Order: sequence, then structure tokens, then C-alpha cells
Amino acid sequence: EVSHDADSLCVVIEISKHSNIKYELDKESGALMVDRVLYGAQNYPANYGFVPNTLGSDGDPVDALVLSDVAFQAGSVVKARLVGVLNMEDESGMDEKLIALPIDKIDPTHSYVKDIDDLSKHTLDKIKHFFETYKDLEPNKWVKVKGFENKESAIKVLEKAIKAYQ
Amino acid sequence: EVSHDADSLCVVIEISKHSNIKYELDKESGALMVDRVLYGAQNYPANYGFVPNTLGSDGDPVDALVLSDVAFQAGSVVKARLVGVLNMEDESGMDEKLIALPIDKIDPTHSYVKDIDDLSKHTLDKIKHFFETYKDLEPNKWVKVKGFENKESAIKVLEKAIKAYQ
Amino acid sequence: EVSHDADSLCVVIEISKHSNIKYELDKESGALMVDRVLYGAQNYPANYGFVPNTLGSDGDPVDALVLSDVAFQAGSVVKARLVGVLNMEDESGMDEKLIALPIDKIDPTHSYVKDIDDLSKHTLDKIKHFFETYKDLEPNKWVKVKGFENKESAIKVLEKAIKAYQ
Amino acid sequence: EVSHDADSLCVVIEISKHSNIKYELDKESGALMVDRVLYGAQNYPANYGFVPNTLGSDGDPVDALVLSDVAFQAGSVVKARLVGVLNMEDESGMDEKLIALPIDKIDPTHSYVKDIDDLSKHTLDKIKHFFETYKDLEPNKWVKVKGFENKESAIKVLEKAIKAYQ
Amino acid sequence: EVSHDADSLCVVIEISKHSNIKYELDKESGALMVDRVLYGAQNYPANYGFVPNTLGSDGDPVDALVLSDVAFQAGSVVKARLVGVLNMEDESGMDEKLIALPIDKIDPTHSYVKDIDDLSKHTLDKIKHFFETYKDLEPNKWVKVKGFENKESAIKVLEKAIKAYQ
Amino acid sequence: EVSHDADSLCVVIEISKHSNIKYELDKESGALMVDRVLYGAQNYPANYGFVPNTLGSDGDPVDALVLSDVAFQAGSVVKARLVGVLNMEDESGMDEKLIALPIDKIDPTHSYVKDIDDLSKHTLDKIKHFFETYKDLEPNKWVKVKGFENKESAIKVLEKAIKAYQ
Repeated sequence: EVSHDADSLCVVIEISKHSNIKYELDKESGALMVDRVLYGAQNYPANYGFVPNTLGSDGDPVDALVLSDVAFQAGSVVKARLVGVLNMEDESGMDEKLIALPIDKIDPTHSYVKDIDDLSKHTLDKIKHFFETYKDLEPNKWVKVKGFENKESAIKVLEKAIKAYQ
Repeated sequence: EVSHDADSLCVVIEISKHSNIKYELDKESGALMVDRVLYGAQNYPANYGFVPNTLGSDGDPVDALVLSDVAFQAGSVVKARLVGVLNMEDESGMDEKLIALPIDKIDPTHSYVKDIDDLSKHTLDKIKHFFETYKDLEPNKWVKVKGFENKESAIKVLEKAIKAYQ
Repeated sequence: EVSHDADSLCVVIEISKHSNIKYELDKESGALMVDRVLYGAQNYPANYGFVPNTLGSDGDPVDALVLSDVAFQAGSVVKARLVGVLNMEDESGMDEKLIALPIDKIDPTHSYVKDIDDLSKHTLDKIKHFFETYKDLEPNKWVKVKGFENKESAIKVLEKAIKAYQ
Repeated sequence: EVSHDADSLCVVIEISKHSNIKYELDKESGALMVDRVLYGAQNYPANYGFVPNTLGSDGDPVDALVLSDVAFQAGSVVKARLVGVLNMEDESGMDEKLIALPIDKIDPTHSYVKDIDDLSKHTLDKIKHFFETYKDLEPNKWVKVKGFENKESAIKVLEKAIKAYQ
Repeated sequence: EVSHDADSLCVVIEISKHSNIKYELDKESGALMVDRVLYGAQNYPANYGFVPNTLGSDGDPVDALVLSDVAFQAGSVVKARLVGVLNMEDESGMDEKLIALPIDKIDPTHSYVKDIDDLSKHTLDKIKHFFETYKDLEPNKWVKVKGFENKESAIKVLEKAIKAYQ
Repeated sequence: EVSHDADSLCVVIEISKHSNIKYELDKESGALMVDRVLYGAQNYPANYGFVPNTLGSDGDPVDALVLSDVAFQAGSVVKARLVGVLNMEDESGMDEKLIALPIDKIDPTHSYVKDIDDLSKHTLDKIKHFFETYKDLEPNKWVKVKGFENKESAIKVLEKAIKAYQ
């Protein structure tokens, strides 16, 4: 039962916070595939996944970062709420990463975060710097981060991705 | 192949020992859902899960704690054996938590534990205190632990849950 | 070179965040003594230590919690800044726990926290609940938490402890 | 989509590197079963799994060790490449363990390893010693390791296992 | 203040439970030296250290294993109580390893263990097997474990070591 | 007893491999000070420390990276052997980082590495990229990595640092 509610959307976790291993769920066998081990001495600054039944810019489900103090197991599903979006350009084109938090029912730790600007400057910079450099060592690949936009913008991105899938 | 044998019953793990993240398996997609992150500075004193094809007091499969020195991955299934049951009352009514150990074929570490009284006083108190306080910070929720009962009592609870499902 | 500056005071770490092992530094050999392993399924919600050359209510150096996203090694020393104080009563009398953060030069993650009220409600409740229950299982011991006071109050506590030592 | 290419074969991970818990995937429910907790103070020297749609010496899919600096989650699937095979005899008969590495696209860390002899003497000895002793404490079970053979030999083992399944 | 009381003797921890890194304290600088990284895929089955101001069979302070569910930091000191001794022969001669537990004041988890026979068969076998094989891969070194003796025997070993130092 | 032998020099560890916390030993109290928590989502690619009784380019003891598969505890001392040196320029001037491995007596895992060129291209690139970016987020600070030089060059750096201290 995939929920597309901006304040309670399902996010399938593929990368656990702090891990340097990117997994990728196969949409036909449900197999969690080992996709990449970071080339650099880095670790994902947040849990990372995708929103089912959506179609993002690159033809794959729209991506979402789920910020939390804890790391969720790759393969699990967490109900989250949008607070913003991170825009970036890579060798394939534009890419968007929804910025979310688990719903308060799951973990109210950051219930005070209502919009992108409520997140600390330090956290935003860390996330931006990660995407800006995590593919440095990968040949023929690169990422140029543009910046973050608020929840209103993120909702537009989500709805556009939902409509595209339909 | 779900086994309901008291000395070798299947337990689907939803919470790994030492974790502060409670997962919950969805019975229709097999999706491991992130259900709750403990509000307090606590961690589950044992692996936690449910017995398939059973119907407990609250309408959900009967719960079981699988005591072990190691933490089993959420989503895995372990064959266990009963040694007792923990009775408690929450805001919804009575609740029972079967107390089990992996079968000796899997891990014989605590093969000497034949009944609830074989478990140390310290371990029992730690488990009781966990359930007695882990929901303190959650509004409108609470737990009043009654105490532990032996294997004979646990078997009755299991059989009643098995019959109810049938 | 022990600094007693409220915005840059030295804190000797004795307990690492997330650990259930309390160490205690011996002031004569510099030996890090294993003092206690929590009886319950809990873990320290922050790094914990004391301020050298001070004399608190119980005759020992004044205690300080150093809030951080990371865990500092027991035995290390971190320069911190005060943001508040936690008052509680135990079986021995009143006790105070200074609430601090590493100085921005060390980690600016929570540089936005200027006073106790800047900390999230969730974090404060978790800390309070920890002290309120972590000694439940210890016989003849108990803790009744009163509440938190601001940085202005914490500074008074520190200065009083510094003067007492002198 | 199971790939049987020697330089890109699918390996279903059942044991994560450094873990002392052996899981076993059930081929009918996809359930990850807890199979064994090592009796000794040991840990798997590599990620461990099997190659789907193959039939090894003991009637089960052929086993493969996936050497890596990182530990892959039990239940995930990694595309690997063969570099050798480890031959051993146990109480049931001969057994073979394919020796592999993730494909360079996933992690190029050990891209320099082209054949068994490229692996360090220390790593080979550690792996051999693990299988030679990890079942010492298990009654009625034992392992006598013969030695390692090169990639050419491993390919023969794989093809024979693939044909047997067909 | 080194205590030589059999029921409360000081043990300086040099190896943390589960670690594969053996440290060794230098008695002149207090420097914790990295001494050895296990050659095999193994990990210490208990915390390991020595009793200050004693002289064991090999001319060094008498060794002690401190059994616990938790791992103590290398370099820390824990007050323990004897429950037995493990006798073994290596390439240098006879060696004895005192078997201890933290005093109940520190952690009462295993307060029920009064003598060697109170420890589980599984734990004893795991410890014995560790010493029997952890030096297999080290050239010119080996260990032949004899067996465990009770607390009465351990006390004799300790007193003899204390007298020798004096 | 500080050894300055190129093939067995003492290295005081201040940063443990994989950690994002940089400690710094105080040369007057032996206090392990918390110096910095990385601003980015990164982790040290190796154990890091300094060689006692030496004087490097910046007036502090010469730095050394100790490559290993395991992480050594901050504050410990490991005997290492040189295999190269990493040259870089920061906002303060030129800086050199000796590249070393534990001596074979401690851990022979990488005994095959005799000179810088024996290290994998992947490991060298990861280390270089770490220093090139780990200070990106720190204001008024930066690092421009030049490249690695062999053991012969590293020895010159060490001897020059030893003479300078004398």
C-alpha cells in the first residue's frame, strides 16, 4: 500500500546512514543488489531510498534522503514527510533528491523540522559536500550540486513524478 | 513451512537485540516496515519477533522474545524453543510475550536453560524493566508488567494462539 | 592546562555516548577504572565526564554531559561550552549535571544551540528519563529528576564549584 | 536474471564478512533462516553465499566466498568474478568453495587480483585455517582442507555445477 | 592501590572482548603498545589482562581473563573475583590464565557463578578452543591446553604469583 | 624507548582508522585531547599518528599514516615500518605524511608491501582524495595534495625530522 502523501510517503531504503555500500532493489524479484562500494573514504550522510510508483528525471523512481539520527536497514520501508529537495547535475543530466524525515509516529526526534530552513547549516553543507565529492574518484562520472529548495518545491517534484508514472 | 512445535517453533525476527529500532513485517508484501524508534535511551534486551499463523490477545500473531548472546537480522527466521512467558498490561489490554531460545542445533550456548527459572535473575529483571519503561515517553501509552510464568504456561499460550488462528 | 571558562571549559570524558559502561578516572594514577555496567537495557544519551579542579555538591568534581552526535573515547578530554544544567535528587542528596557541547572549533554541528531552550524537547526528555530510570534496578539507589535550568544557572553552578575547590 | 558468467556471476550472500552467524536462504519462501551461530570464537573471513541455478557436489547450489574489504548484508546479491576455488573434505564428502571478488563496476579495490596467486599468503592461510577449525567444536562434524586451485579450475567447477542443474 | 584480594583483585585490561588486537602495557611509560593482530579469523572470547605487582610462570605479571557480556576498553582497570584457572603449555613452557568475573558491585550479571563449574560447558569449550588454535598460524609458536581448575586452585596460583613478586 | 629505525619506528596513534574524530596527544600531561570532528561525511582511511622526538615542517612531530586492515585505539603506540611519504600543501605551508605499515611481528598481513608502488592504486587514490577534501568545509583551510614518493624519500624526511629535533 504505497502512500504518496507528502506528509506520509513511503520510502524504500536502499542505503543505510553511515554505510559506504549502495544497494539497489530489483523491481521484479525484490532482490537487494549490491550496486556500489564508495571509492572514497566517505559514508552516506543519511538513509537513502526511492518512492515506489513514481518516475523521476532519469526514468527511475524519484530518490529521497531520509534524515534521522539512526540508520535504517537496507531493504526496509519507512513512512516519511517532505521538508525539501536537493538539486544537482551529473554526467547524465539533472537529478533531484527529495529531503525527508520519518513521520513523527515513527520517530519525533526532529518533529521541529517543518521546512528545509529548519535543518542546520552544518547538516545541509555536509549533505551537499557528500554529493559534490562522492563520485570524484569514479571515472567518467561527476556531480555539480546546485542547492536546496523548500518543501513547497519538493511537493511539486513529487507530484510531477507521481503523474509521470501514471 | 511454519513449525508450531513448542520445542522448535518458527519465529520471524522483527527487532534485533541491542537495537532501538522496531521493524514490523507487512503480511501481504513481505515488506519490513520501520515502525518505531525508541523515544528513550534504551535498546531491546533480546531479539524480538512473532510466530506465524497464530492469533494472540491483540489480534496479531503471538509475540516472542528470542534470548541469545547474538543479534539476529530483522527479517530473518529462527527456529526456537519455549522456556516461559512474560505477562503485561498496556493501554490496549493484556499482552503476552513468549520467552524463547534458539534451538540447540542453531546455537547451544544456553542449552542448559530448560525453564524460566534457569534464566538469571539479572536477565529477567532487565527484560521486565525494559517493557516497564520503554513506552514511558510515548504519550497515551504505558506498560504494567505482571511477571514471568514457566514453560508449561507458555505452551498453553502458544496452543491457544494456534487454535485461535485455525 | 585546565580551562574553567564557561564557553571553553575542559571536560574529562569518563563515559562514551551510547555505552552502557561507566568508567571512573582515579585522581592519583590516572587509571581509568571500570565502575559500573548498567543493570538495565539502557545506554548513556551523551558523553559524560567531569570538570577538573572543581568541587561539586557530593565532594567530587562537578559532572558534565557533553552532547554531540559522536561518541568520545573514555579517558579523552574535550573543550566544551555550557548551555544549561540538570538538577536531580538521589539517595545521597542533590546532584547537578552541567549540560554542554563541544566548542565550535572542535565540532560546530550544534553551534546554533546557545541556551538550554535551543535543545529539542525530545533530547531533553530522553536525558531526563535516562537519569530517572537508569538506577531503578540498583538496590538502595534512586534518582528523582527536578528539571533543567539555563546557561546563566549553569555558570553559577560552575563558579560555585570552582570557588569551593580553591 | 541469474548470470553464470565466470567474470560476472550472481552470488546470493548468506553470511556477512566478520559475522559469526550463518544464515541460509529458503528456496520456496525467500525466507532468510538463521542456520548456525559459530561454536567457537571465530568470524567468517569473507562474505559467503551461493550461485543460483547450480548444483554442487552436495546437492545444493555451489558455494562462493566473496572477498572484499566490506561486509555485504545477508540476503543481498552481488555480481562477482572468479579467481579460484578452495577444496576441502568434511564428514559428508568433498566440498568446493568458489573464491570470488565483486566485479570492478561494484568495487575495484582488488581489481589487481586476476588469479588465486594474486591474493596474499596471509589471506589464503586465514581462510584455510577458518574452514579447518570452525567446526572443531561441533560434534560429529569436521573439515580437512586440501588447498586452493586457480581460476581455470574454478571455472570448471562452476560449469560442471551449471550443467548438473540443467 | 592494587588489591590482591581473590574476591576483589585488580586486573589491567590489555585486550577487549571480541577484539582481534592484542595490546600490551609498558611498565615504565604506561604506554599501551599494539602487540599483535591475530593471524586467524578469530576474536578474544573474553576481556584479557594482568594482575599488577605479581610474578607469573613466565616472569611477567600473572594473566587473567575477565568474563563478561560487555567489552572493557584496553587500558582500563576492573576489580574482579576469581572463579578458576586455565592451564596450558606453549613453546616457552607452562602458562596459567586466571579465570575471573567483575565484582558484583561493577556488574552482577553473573553473580551466580561461584566456581569454574558454574560456567557453561559451551563457554569453557569456546575459551579452550581459542587458546588451542589462535596461534596455529604463527610460526614457531603453539599452545596445548590442559584444562580448567577450580577457584581453590586459582587462589593458589595467585598467592604464589604475589609471593614471587615480593 | 622511542625507536627511530625506518623499519621499526614508534608511532603514537591519535586517530583510529574509519573514525571521524581526530584526537591530539598533549605533550605534558599525556592527555588525549578531542581536537576535531570532521565537518564532512568522511572517515580516516588509515590509522594516524606521530613519531615521538622528531620535528616536522610545521614545528610538530612528523605525522605518519599506519595502513592496516584493523583500527588501532587512539592513544596506543605501534611499531611500524616506512614504505613511502605523501606530500601536500595546506594554508600553513608544506606538509608531509609518512606512509607506514605495522611491523610484520605485529601484523604480517601486508608484509608483501615493500615500497609505495606495492600499495594498490585504489588505496593511494582514496588516501589522496581524503586529504584533498576533508578540510573543504573548514573555513580558511584547504589542502592541495602533490603526490606520493617512495620509501627512500620517506627515510630522508624521517632523518631530517630526527636531526631537527636533536
